[PDB]
Amino acid sequence: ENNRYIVKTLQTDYSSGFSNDDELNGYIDMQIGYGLVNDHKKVYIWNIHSTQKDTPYITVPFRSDDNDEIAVAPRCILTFPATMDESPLALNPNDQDETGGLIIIKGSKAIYYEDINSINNLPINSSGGEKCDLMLNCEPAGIVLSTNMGRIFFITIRNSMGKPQLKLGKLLNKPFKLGIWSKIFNTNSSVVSLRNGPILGKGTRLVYITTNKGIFQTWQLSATNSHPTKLIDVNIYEAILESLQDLYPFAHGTLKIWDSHPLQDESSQLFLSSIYDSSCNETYYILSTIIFDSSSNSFTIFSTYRLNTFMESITDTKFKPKIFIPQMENANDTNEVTSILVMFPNAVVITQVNSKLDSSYSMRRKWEDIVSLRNDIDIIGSGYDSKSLYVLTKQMGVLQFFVKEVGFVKSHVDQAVYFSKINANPIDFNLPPEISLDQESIEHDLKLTSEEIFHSNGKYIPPMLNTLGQHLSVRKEFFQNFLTFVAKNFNYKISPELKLDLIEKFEILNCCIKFNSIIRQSDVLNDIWEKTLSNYNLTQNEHLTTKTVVINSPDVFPVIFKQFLNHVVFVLFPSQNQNFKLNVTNLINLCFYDGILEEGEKTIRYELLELDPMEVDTSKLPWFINFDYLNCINQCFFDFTFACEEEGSLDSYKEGLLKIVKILYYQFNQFKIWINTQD
Amino acid sequence: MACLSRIDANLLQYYEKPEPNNTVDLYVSGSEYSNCLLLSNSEYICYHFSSRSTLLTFYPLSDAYHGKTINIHLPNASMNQRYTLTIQEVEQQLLVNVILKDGSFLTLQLPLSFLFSSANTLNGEWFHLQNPYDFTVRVPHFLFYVSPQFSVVFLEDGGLLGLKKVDGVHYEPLLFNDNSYLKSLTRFFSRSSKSDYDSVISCKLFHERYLIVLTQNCHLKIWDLTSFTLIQDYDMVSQSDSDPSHFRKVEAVGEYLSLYNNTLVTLLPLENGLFQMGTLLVLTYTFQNNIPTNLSASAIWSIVDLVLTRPLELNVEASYLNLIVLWKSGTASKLQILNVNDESFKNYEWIESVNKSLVDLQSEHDLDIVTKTGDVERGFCNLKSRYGTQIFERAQQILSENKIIMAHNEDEEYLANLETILRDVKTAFNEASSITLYGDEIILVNCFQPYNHSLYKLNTTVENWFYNMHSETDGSELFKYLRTLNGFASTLSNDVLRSISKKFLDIITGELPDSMTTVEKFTDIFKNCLENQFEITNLKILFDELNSFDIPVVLNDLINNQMKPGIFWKKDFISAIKFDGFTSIISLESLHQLLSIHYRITLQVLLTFVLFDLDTEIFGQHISTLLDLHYKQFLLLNLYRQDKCLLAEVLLKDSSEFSFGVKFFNYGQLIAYIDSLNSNVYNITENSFFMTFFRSYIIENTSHKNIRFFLENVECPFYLRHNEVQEFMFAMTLFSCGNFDQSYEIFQLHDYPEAINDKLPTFLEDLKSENYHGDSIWKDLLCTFTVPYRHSAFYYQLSLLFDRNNSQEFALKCISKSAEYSLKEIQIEELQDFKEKQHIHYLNLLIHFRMFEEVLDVL
Repeated sequence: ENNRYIVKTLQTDYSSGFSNDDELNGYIDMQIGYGLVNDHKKVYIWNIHSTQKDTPYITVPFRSDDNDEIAVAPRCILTFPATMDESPLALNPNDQDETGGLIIIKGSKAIYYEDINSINNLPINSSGGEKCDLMLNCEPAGIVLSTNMGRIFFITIRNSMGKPQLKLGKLLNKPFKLGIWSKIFNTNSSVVSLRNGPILGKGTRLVYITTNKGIFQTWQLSATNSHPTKLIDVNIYEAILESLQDLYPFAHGTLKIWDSHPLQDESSQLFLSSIYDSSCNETYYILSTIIFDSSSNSFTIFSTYRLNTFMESITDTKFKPKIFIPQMENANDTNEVTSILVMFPNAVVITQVNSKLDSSYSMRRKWEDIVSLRNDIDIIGSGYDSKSLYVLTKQMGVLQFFVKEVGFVKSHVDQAVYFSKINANPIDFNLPPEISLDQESIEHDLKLTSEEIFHSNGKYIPPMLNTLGQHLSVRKEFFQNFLTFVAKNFNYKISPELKLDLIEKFEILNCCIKFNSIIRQSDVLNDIWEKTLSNYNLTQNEHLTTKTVVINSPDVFPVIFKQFLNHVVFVLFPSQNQNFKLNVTNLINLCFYDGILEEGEKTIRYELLELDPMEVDTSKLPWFINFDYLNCINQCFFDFTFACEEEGSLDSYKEGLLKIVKILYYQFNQFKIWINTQD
Repeated sequence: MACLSRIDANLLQYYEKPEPNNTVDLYVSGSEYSNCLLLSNSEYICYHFSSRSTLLTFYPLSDAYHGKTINIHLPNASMNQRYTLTIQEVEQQLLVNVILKDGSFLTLQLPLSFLFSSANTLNGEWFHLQNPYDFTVRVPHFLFYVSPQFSVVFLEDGGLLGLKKVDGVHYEPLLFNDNSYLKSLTRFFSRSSKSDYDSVISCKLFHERYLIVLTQNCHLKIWDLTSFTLIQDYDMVSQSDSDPSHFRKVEAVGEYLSLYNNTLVTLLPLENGLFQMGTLLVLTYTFQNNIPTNLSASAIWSIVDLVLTRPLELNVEASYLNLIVLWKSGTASKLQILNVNDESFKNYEWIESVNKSLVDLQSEHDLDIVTKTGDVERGFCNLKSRYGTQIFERAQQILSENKIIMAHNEDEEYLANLETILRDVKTAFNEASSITLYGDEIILVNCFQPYNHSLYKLNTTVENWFYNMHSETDGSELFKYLRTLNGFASTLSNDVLRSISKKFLDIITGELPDSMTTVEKFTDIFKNCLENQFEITNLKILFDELNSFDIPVVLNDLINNQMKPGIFWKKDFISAIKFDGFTSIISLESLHQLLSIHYRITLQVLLTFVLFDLDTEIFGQHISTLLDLHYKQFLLLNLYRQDKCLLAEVLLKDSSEFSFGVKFFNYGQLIAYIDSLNSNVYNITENSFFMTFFRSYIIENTSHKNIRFFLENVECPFYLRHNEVQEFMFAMTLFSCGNFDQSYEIFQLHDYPEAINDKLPTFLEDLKSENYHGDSIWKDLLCTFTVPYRHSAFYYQLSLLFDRNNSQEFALKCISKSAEYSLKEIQIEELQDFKEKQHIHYLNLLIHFRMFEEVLDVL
């Protein structure tokens, strides 16, 4: 079900730095959004706009070594003096408030840009080779030089006309020596491996760090006095651990080899815990949303643990779990600003949930497995632009995806799956939660869905008379499409004592119905006494009215259909009412012929290996052995052969040659056997 | 809210040299600061003091390009910087008091007749060295001229010291016993650090007696110089909303005090967010409120001046004072104006400055749709003038006119500077340093670099719009009209709107003929260029958005009060002598800011009667005037970028009221002066022509010096009298350049009922006078062919001149005209100058081609 989701296209960017469009990481900061795809000449950083080519438009290259020394997308930044939002209004004046920097991976040489557009004028800065991992901005106009030894050498820029000063900040050899935790990123982005929240969450001039094991420190830097001031170093690895286990059960040897890896910090209000035991090949997750109540950056019990019903199944290419949310300030609802959670391995957009123990529910938009695969999806990096979701998609430019069991198989199969199969194209988010409500095994979720979703093309079009007339044709392609949905995702083959191939045999006995309902001669009056026995009615001109009851059910109704053919009497021997009988012949006699050409193209060994096991069961009139009904197609045999000694040798050759056409589909129970030698 | 905006300046765009006119190292034996001097001659020395502290440029502010430009090189540097630099005139000669660093004091004398006119005439000694008191081991950081009898020096070691002159040249100490050796250590002061004195960082006078220095830790120490004793000690860590537990103490000499009335202001950094305005009265120091400023750029603004002045013509004309709070932070600067509207400094009307250029607002809202700019082989005329020659010739050659230096490429100094100099459009020589009040009240921010200013100007309430439009609430219901018409125009690309603007040129030319209703024209526009280039939601949105504003009354307001001036006129313009760069920028840039805004206003309104057939003959006044205005607009958007050398001069030229420079002292003057030249461009909407006046003269001047954007100011419909006189001067356009087959044709194409009666005012520039054509070449030469003729007296005038500047074929071919197409051929001797002389001149140009006939029965 599509809830509040807005999923279509945004645009496709200016290209000289979107020249490259390989899937990687992208440097996003909550300001108004900036977008990146790294390039190996330059780090072309753009600001996204819907005048799409250059008019408002920032695409500024920033330096990167064209050497074996190089940069990566999170290693070029946009430096804010006082992290805090004022980077707009430099978009054409080119002020100092959105500089940037790169200290080289093995070379450790700064190229420190003194403005956004003035780059000709660079300063060099040092801690020596291998003191690197990625760059972030801090508050003195400084830059975070993160090291993956867990260190951050705090490089205090003088804020006047830029110019860094080399010094060694907090952390020195302290986490160099730790190898008993991992500080080493398997998830990257300067929103992922680190976060400096500008106003996002409890962040606001607070440099954070969370390592791949949950080793969480916080600094604050006082721009005036130029100093890293540590405020915590606590492991949120002890915070979470115990109630990871008290949800999804891990057995003795499952614990023994099991890892939790905090894969994310969203300004220290979110921590993506990867519960994974190395024997399976599925990354399960718990969304440990840690909100602090009262005093912040320390242990709370509003540390709270949302057991996913989302399963990821690993792919070791296109791996990079990342979560970018525009409005992760929320511990209490909104549902008209974007604040939905997104996971992605890089090919999909997984609309997941949050704040469901932060408050009492929050009515968030559907959880579980959710895909997107609409045309050529692959994610360079999600983000947020103008406080709404951004997804920088590879070969479609930017795509917007921003958002502003029992019973779904029993009677909300007729609402909610009615909805997830009557569209699936414009937004495709609706097929996994609904069709894996179907697909997951209970004995009455696979026996009776394959009957009751085949009555949801019994409800196709909400009017029940549009769809029984001239959109009964359009209702015919939606019988067929509906059971396309069945076949690709495994609900057929699990069956009650009633045959499950009733759904198939009725779209043989549809082609008589459809012929009458478009082509109108006087064989539209056939469906009279058919209907007006079964239910007593409106009782009017129509008895093309209330065919939505006759739809999805070839049991007793073919019997009663034939009775108005037997109502065409009074004296018919000198030929006259035989014109009527020609007209009857010409359309529906090809449609009882069909079920040799309509049960050639499909059902050959879905109706010998489940038809003949179901033939064994009969009571007589119940539909089984009847396959176009014993003792009603024999009196229609005798209707055409009795027509031909009520007429000549010409109308009589027509009605006759098309009687002995149709002598084989009162055979076609065991005459599917043709290609083969088999209460 | 906000009215004043930047206009950036480089005065080397009006000329082709990248450098100042002249510079003369006149030896005494530049970027950092520039404050002018108040002089009684109303033309002010713009004293740019460098960072190097030993070069100091003296040149006229207006009269800038001409005059005389002198840099003195001091034999040693000044004792700190510009804080030991005090200039005023004491004898009609500028007395430049300096503490020389090594030990002594200096006094220079510079006349107002060798700075303000060309060449030197000052000679002998004019530099006087004297050591009144030992400054070798006593170090001051601040000189304070109080009187012409007292420029008292404030030591960091010792006390406060009076330094009284006794003849203007030589000084005598009159020591004060005010504190700066009884304090500077006490209990929040430190003499072991450059920080934290009770000695000065900024002193102002209060009434020729009381003397209120602000200190490093912001103490207004109030002294009384008839008794040398303390009056009241204040400390703004408790006269503030600022505690000393988050106070940035000032740790450098700097400006923070300003006055023009009572209003004594002290700003306090605390991470540069809470401004403070206090008040002083004859002491008793009142405190009112702290003003959160609107700032940007992480609040890394640093303050270099603050003055205030009496109320000004804005959108408002009333206030109390305009605190002129001047910020800067690298390549960019901003004048935010904390215009308090009273003694309550919590009430205000903020006035933002755009930090970028006039033409950097047009690449960030787009109006470069009317660029007609060259490349890099016509870059030597057009990129020369779009940046200045100054930026254009250089690319990393400039290393201290924008204060961005280089080191090497393993540094981020080379790369940075390389980028910054070619991004410089006119911005980043405008590194705003100080303010002075030119005339009476002209807010004249003089920046770091000589020959560049930030020109604040009335800009006017109608010269904001488009470029500011979601930050202002100035203008009326008309403001809101044009803002809802950006709900169409701006949603679309403007290059779509460029072609719709093209179809409006075509209405005037007549490819779309004028003899129809403008309903019918506009539906033919609706076939072309606005045919699924509406959005259907932009359609329906513009529709209801029109109807909610009452259309004829909001057009009525617009077209008759803004983009048509009335007659504006000389209201006492005193003028500068000589065409110079600084008065050329007044007459071109503020003008264009009014013209190209009216182009996007005309674009914007004539998009909204494309899409409807509600009558445009009820709008029949308004819509015609907007198209007549469009085509005269369009002339001056194809020549602004091309030349800033040319066009300033031509709107100087058009009245002797504007002479060739204007010195405006207020805004009664300047509202009128820009609304003169607007009315001249828009010749009302025809009160004469200035594709006749402006043009003919400058065709004979500078299309002989070969400007060829005069095919982009040709543009006339050529209906009415155009098809007589504009045919004449578009012929003469290529006669000036010597492309000669066009001259042959489009001269002879129109007939001439012209005789001596005059409707061509043409002045052949001789380069010493006007050879007055159309009258006093007509009454000469067409009268010595004896009775003017309707063809061929003119076609001697073509022919003769055409040989004279070489073109024997096209000449021959217009006298092979005038031989045969003699109108009098009865062979009588008073019309045998019209068939004599024109038959002799015919035969002259046939014997250098050596012919075959044409000497048949004409020999």
